[PDB]
Amino acid sequence: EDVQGKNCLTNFHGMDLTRDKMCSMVKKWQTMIEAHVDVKTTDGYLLRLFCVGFTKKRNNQIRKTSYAQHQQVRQIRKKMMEIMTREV
Amino acid sequence: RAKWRKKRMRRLKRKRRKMRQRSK
Amino acid sequence: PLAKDLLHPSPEEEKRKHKKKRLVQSPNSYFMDVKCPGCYKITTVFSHAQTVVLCVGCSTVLCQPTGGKARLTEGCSFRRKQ
Amino acid sequence: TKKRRNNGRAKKGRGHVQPIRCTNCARCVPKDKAIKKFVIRNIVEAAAVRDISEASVFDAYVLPKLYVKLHYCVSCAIHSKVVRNRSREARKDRTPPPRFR
Amino acid sequence: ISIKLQEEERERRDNYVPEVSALDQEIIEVDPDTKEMLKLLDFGSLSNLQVTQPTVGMNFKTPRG
Amino acid sequence: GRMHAPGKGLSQSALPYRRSVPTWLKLTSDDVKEQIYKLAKKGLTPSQIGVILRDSHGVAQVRFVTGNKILRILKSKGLAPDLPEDLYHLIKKAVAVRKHLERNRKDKDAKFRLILIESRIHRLARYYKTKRVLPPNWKYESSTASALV
RNA sequence: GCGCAAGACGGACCAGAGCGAAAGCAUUUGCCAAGAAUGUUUUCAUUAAUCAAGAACGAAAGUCGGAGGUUCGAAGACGAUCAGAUACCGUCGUAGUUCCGACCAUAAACGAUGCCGACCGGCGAUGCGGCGGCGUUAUUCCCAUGACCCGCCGGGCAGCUUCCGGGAAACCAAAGUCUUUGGGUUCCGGGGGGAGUAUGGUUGCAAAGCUGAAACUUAAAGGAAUUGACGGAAGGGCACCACC
RNA sequence: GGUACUGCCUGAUAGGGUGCUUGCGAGUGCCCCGGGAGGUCUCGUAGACCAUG
Ligand SMILES: [Zn+2]
Repeated sequence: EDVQGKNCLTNFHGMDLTRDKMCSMVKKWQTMIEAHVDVKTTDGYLLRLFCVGFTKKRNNQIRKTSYAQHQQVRQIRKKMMEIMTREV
Repeated sequence: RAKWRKKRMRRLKRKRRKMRQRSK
Repeated sequence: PLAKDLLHPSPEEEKRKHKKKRLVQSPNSYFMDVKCPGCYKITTVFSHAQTVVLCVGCSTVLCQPTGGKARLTEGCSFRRKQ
Repeated sequence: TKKRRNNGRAKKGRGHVQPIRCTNCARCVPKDKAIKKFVIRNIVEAAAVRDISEASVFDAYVLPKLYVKLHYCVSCAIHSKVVRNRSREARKDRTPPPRFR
Repeated sequence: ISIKLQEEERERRDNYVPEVSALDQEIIEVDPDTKEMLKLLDFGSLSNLQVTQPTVGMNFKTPRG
Repeated sequence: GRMHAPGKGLSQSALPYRRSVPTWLKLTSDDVKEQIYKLAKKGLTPSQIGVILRDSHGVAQVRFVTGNKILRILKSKGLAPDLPEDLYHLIKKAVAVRKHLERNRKDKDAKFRLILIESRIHRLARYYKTKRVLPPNWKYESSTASALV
């Protein structure tokens, strides 16, 4: 934003995950869950926050797949939304 | 081939529909 | 296999078979007698109970309805009748 | 004469599936039929690993991996030899090939 | 080839036995249910038995995938 | 299986063999009858009543207790619906579908389902004209449908 | 690299998984009405199965009006390849692809297998609801509830297996219960061509749709499987009359 | 009192994640302190993918 005479003042803009990590997470036998919120902070800054989550395979699990029913997914989604909204 | 002689048949039929008009 | 008494099934198996496919049609549900701890009153309740049942004076909610069975509120005792 | 019991596609109990674009071809094929091959490899390949490993500013820097989902129309696969035809009885076996030693 | 007497020599080699049978043990461990099936046969009084604790988790199966 | 649907299934009630009113039940036939009477005076259909009594008062089948099924008892005392309650229900449902289908015309599926419902109505009503529970000039009409319910 | 705009499209997750009468149907959130399965000691008391006439929906393309035009793109125009390419390849690019409102009613609309019902071998899987059951977890004890885990029951999509029996065979737990021939019903085929053409009728703005012959012609046309021979298919294999 | 172990992170020596030793697969070891010496830990090993007749 401001230049100090060979000093550059930098303010936060954005954040993201490395493509590699993103792909590394996604797999074929699990439900993926996503949500987002638009929140104004206390200083007025307006942020779109994205959230990604996954059904985890249980430790003794025999069944090949871990899938969440739609209502469960909606629930989790709602709670993510709630949480990060409250945080920011 | 079938599709094409069906098509050709519709061409011919349109042409016959032209050559014989209800005016004749 | 090739030998079975369709006449004398073992009671266990008959507990296993679907209610209509039994040698005689036997309802799988029973009338139960519910008692809330804080009161004396006894209440007759159907095993799988739709709606919601109440103890009159205490306004006690006995049970919530669910898909299969009504589920009683905690601490409330019950006895199958006969 | 019916060739496959499943008709080459995974479609059961549903009427129509979303069509997808071939990786190699651009030839339209339904997702069920499409031969899918997932590819997990390293961005830089075999020798340039040991090569670049030395030119790093970081210590114990692990090379990123490239992940690519591939769809091939039935033709292209048999061309690239990703899939090859087999005997009448041996066809019946849907157990994937032993890349696991 | 089957040579002869080599069926008799195998009758020699194959014939063997340790001083006591491996079937002889002062304590054999058995599951509660085995003891039940024995109790049906009125053998629930056998001396050599030791009832061993049943394993609490049930996993007998391979994790399909 | 189902008349208007593809599915074929088993979900139902199996009445026990003994028609004999069990021991613990403490209510008379008359008692039950009064209970039913006031419950009908609260605006309930025979099914509703049956359910209430089955749940709270431990009546397995009213029919075993009083010797008469519910609708006959009610119709005997003079309080009965003008049209049998199921026919009523179907009419009301069709009412709803109509009402929703006027705002959204692009809905194909609902139109389809409406037509199905109307068929069920016509079957039933035919059956009731033949059993003389309706005057046989009776006609279900799209316009006065909102009235009857 | 920073921003802006427009219209399309919802990747991966996505499966021999789900939902729908079938076409078909995947971003979030709410609103609106449906629906199967399940549960039920609720209610009506035969109201039911299949369907000429008649009606509802019906992919894509296509046609009329309107809006909109990013991508792709028939027509067209070039550039190439080619003996020749008005074709496969490539650059450009109209109608159309998109939304709204009226038509059209046809697909290899395919499980190439009408619908209702009864019976007939197993076996693991899965989806949905229910029932029961040690034990783990959501931190340490009590009940709920959820996640795994072990079964049972009823619907579903499927799978594997088998001298159930079929079948011309491929194959099929239905295509089984067929000369030991009869559970109910609708549609429908009669060698191949001629031809789904001619005509009349009928629907449509149009393209067409539905109904639909004959004269003549012809010993086969066809279906499964079997050995061959071939392939510009995939594999191996050999030879200094193949090479290194 | 007897008797075991003990990488890091979270939330217990439990539960849940995640590691290093040789590229891989085994072994082995990795809480704290003091002191002591002995040192290129051992055994295996495909890890190979850029027209006309
Ligand atoms: Zn291709």
